[PDB]
Amino acid sequence: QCDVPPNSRFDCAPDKAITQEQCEARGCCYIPAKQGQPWCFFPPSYPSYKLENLSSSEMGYTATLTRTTPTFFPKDILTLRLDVMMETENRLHFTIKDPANRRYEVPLETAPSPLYSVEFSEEPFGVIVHRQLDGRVLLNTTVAPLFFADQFLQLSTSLPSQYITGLAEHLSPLMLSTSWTRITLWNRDLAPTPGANLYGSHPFYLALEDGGSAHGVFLLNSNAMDVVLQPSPALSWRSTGGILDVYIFLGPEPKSVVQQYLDVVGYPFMPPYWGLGFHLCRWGYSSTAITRQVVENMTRAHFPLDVQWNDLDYMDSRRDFTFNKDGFRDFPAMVQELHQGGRRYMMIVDPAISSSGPAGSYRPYDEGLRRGVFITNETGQPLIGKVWPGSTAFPDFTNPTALAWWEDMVAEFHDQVPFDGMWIDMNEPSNFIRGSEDGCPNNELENPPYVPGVVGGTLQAATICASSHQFLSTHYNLHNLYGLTEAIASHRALVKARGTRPFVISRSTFAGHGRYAGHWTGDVWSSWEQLASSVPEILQFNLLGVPLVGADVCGFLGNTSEELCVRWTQLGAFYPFMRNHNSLLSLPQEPYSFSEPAQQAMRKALTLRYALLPHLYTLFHQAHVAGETVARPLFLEFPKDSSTWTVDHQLLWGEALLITPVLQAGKAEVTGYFPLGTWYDLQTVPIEREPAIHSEGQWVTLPAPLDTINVHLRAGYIIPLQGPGLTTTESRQQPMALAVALTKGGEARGELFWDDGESLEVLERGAYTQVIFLARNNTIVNELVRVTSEGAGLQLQKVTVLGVATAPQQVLSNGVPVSNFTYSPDTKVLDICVSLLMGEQFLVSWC
Ligand SMILES: *[C@@H]1O[C@H](CO)[C@@H](O[C@@H]2O[C@H](CO)[C@@H](O[C@@H]3O[C@H](CO)[C@@H](O)[C@H](O)[C@@H]3O)[C@H](O)[C@H]2NC(C)=O)[C@H](O)[C@H]1NC(C)=O
Ligand SMILES: *[C@@H]1O[C@H](CO[C@@H]2O[C@@H](C)[C@@H](O)[C@@H](O)[C@@H]2O)[C@@H](O[C@@H]2O[C@H](CO)[C@@H](O)[C@H](O)[C@H]2NC(C)=O)[C@H](O)[C@H]1NC(C)=O
Ligand SMILES: *[C@@H]1O[C@H](CO)[C@@H](O[C@@H]2O[C@H](CO)[C@@H](O)[C@H](O)[C@H]2NC(C)=O)[C@H](O)[C@H]1NC(C)=O
Ligand SMILES: *[C@@H]1O[C@H](CO[C@@H]2O[C@@H](C)[C@@H](O)[C@@H](O)[C@@H]2O)[C@@H](O)[C@H](O)[C@H]1NC(C)=O
Ligand SMILES: *[C@H]1[C@H](O)[C@@H](O)[C@H](O)[C@@H](CO)[C@@H]1NS(=O)(=O)O
Ligand SMILES: *[C@@H]1O[C@H](CO)[C@@H](O)[C@H](O)[C@H]1NC(C)=O
Ligand SMILES: [Cl-]
Ligand SMILES: [Cl-]
Ligand SMILES: [Cl-]
Ligand SMILES: [Cl-]
Ligand SMILES: [Cl-]
Ligand SMILES: [Cl-]
Ligand SMILES: [Cl-]
Ligand SMILES: [Cl-]
Ligand SMILES: [Cl-]
Repeated sequence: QCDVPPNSRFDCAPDKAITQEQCEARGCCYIPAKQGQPWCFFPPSYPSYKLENLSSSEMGYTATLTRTTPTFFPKDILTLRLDVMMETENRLHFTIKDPANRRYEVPLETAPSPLYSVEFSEEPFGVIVHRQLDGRVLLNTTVAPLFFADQFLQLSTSLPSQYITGLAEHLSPLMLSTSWTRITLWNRDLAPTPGANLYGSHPFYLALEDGGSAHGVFLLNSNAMDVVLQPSPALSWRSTGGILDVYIFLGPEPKSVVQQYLDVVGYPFMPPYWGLGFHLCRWGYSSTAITRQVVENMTRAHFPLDVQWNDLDYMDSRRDFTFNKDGFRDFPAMVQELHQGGRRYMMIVDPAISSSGPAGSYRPYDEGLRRGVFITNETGQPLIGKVWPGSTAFPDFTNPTALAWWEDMVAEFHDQVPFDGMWIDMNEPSNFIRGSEDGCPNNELENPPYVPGVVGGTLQAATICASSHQFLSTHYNLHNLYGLTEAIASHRALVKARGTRPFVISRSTFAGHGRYAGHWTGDVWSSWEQLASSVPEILQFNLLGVPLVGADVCGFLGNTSEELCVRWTQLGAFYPFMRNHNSLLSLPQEPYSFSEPAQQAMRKALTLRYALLPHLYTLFHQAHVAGETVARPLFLEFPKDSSTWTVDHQLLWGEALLITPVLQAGKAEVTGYFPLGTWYDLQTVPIEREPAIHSEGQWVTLPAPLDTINVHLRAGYIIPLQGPGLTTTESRQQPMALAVALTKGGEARGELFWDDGESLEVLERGAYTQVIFLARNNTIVNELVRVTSEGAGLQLQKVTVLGVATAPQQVLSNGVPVSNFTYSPDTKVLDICVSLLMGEQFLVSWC
């Protein structure tokens, strides 16, 4: 009974240090590891639940689960109900609940055969899910006992391979280590560092299968949890409350798994076009005069800038919905002037509301108190913590009245200063003291029987009391949703205040965040290590349906170097959300603050991003309508090439653009993986060294001097480009161009989505233009999917064709010789001047 292979041992003492005698007294096996692997582990006979009265419904199945021997945790729920729902051909859903008591549940909005088959083990109870096509076991919960106690849930499964991604937010490779890794989900204000619970929690994984198929698993549970990965390979979910609410997504393609997951949690929100421009912020722009000089200095040096930001500097004594009458006396005028120049404005908003001001002197607190918007303690008074303004209360964003109060505070402040979005920081929620000014009571929520591996060893560390009261439940159950609930409140407040698409960037997140807001990776150091770590983290958030993500360009903490800032701006120009942000005590890192050569390299990176904005916007449209990723790992695009599975220091934009950054000091080259096919050097496309890599699926060393980032265009793709501007207000008025990357057979395809860039309900109202581009047999045509006033007058003035083997003797536009074209025999590039409209059918041809 104790003969269990080391890698297959499941921990029977996850709760405490245990002796051999105590371990054997639990009915467990004690075998020291020979050098982590648990010494105390479950025999195959350890008591679990027994399946009884399995029954069939039109939805799927129902059963009773009965435990007859208690576990070592208090308050086992001895009788459970199993519900299995065969929802779609690619989505299986099952729940395990207490049929005698409603338990906390996360609030969530709602040949012919399924891709899965399901069977059950009777005793010990397990759910077994096969992929029907090849018989592969994806889920098998029989591998370890089911635990279901009031404050401890444990469900385990075999994994189909050593390759698993997800379970944000942690500083990790994209593929998680299965070598006895404990991953803790408990939203926490901590500067990103490995092995720590960070700002967000996403209880979703995507698991690769030999051959390139994949499945995903979502545990819809917002409690503090540990996820334990072991090398058998296997996974254990360990949650401190709620229920087991499990979704399995059958793929089979990794991109399909992500789309199926986003079908449940929500497709990403469509950002405004201006949100894809460059953002510039620091902590320390201490006046409107200084903030105006940033825009002036960027403009003078020809650096594009769409959005100027301020941190805490604008506030009166670090209070929300105020501005100081010293440095920021003319704040409204500053923001109005930004709008006059075609730029937008963003500023920080914290959740905590100053509670110490004289009564009647600070409306956000006074009105919050009147309407009962705050998280309360045992006696029903507001829980008071300590943040930037001093003593503060914390809004309860599960309370419908708090949502109305937040809408009013945002709308009233927007009447004073017309800001264009909200930067919501510290929404873990972050507390500078432990729990509250009055400490926390001694109860089972504050001191639970199982404490997951959180930094500081307590649920109260850097946050508010776990037993504090919210409208829907205790903070214990709702903590991991706090940031998400603020993002939802802020999204609605901005819609009501401005009547156009909201732009919310949030530190703390939960599963489904991307439906409402974007994210930045928080207080990263200005280091080569953190530049390199940003690529896996940006890819991970794209898999989790938060495509609007980035890191602080040049890093937040510490002082950047000029070389690091060049490399970080080059890579950061490919973050879907691109902001340079800087800490209070740091040396300046605005693009105009560097040497002339560094400025040139940073200007080129920004110029290329701005040229690509129509393409990036189209990629966001595909995320919003079809649950696609914007920035994606090579394995999402080439899953059948197992060499891609561990690549996380390269990224794709969509299907076609491969970015291979330098991520180390002193390098003038980079080695990157090129999947099978032809990859054209984007340097061969004119914008205002081998021309093509012919890959069999291999590593290629590329020249990468300080002024260069490697970007390659996949053969068979067409990308729309637009002319330059210092803002998207300017760039959106410029003529467009196509980059047409031909296959060997002369084929290529691409698309453009265009709307007014900011209106609500565009797709519902049909207020957009959608065009497909097709290259075939020495011709390029457009196919008009939808043409409306928004996009009709888009000018196409240049067509660049890559992979043209022989110089043409004639180039025609709608049957007439073009005014001008150039062919380069060295690079095989045909560059064509044209006078066309995206919204009217054209035919360009050469021979
Ligand atoms: C629930 O939260 C409320 C605040 O909303 C807590 O009120 C605080 O209660 C403490 C006493 O337990 C007060 O401290 C006292 O202040 C007076 C004078 O200011 C001083 O003479 C006493 O020796 C003592 O320090 C504190 O003022 C009060 N805070 C506020 C904002 O009024 C209450 O304790 C919380 N309940 C629990 C069980 O945590
Ligand atoms: C498993 O189910 C049996 C039978 O329950 C009955 O049939 C079901 C379809 C449903 O309609 C129930 O309401 C019925 O009671 C349970 O055994 C019965 O237990 C009751 C109450 O203890 C007893 O009065 C009956 O005589 C039993 N019937 C038989 C045929 O044995 C049984 O308890 C269920 N098991 C578990 C673990 O819940
Ligand atoms: C699901 O996992 C369970 C438990 O690991 C597997 O069942 C064991 O299989 C071993 C090896 O064949 C047997 O000797 C044991 O008797 C089984 N244990 C139990 C509790 O039945 C099971 O094979 C897995 N199922 C599938 C389809 O892979
Ligand atoms: C960041 O740099 C701060 C200022 O450093 C001083 O000024 C610049 C221009 C350099 O010449 C430097 O050598 C000077 O010492 C420091 O006060 C601060 O400690 C630095 N932070 C870190 C984390 O190194
Ligand atoms: C929040 C955020 O992480 C950071 O970018 C911001 O500049 C500061 C100041 O507002 C905040 N840091 S924190 O207060 O320490 O959480
Ligand atoms: C703007 O540049 C001027 C002139 O170089 C410089 O003195 C000033 O400090 C800069 N201001 C900011 C905010 O960068
Ligand atoms: Cl034993
Ligand atoms: Cl014990
Ligand atoms: Cl791995
Ligand atoms: Cl008012
Ligand atoms: Cl309620
Ligand atoms: Cl509850
Ligand atoms: Cl390899
Ligand atoms: Cl290698
Ligand atoms: Cl025309």
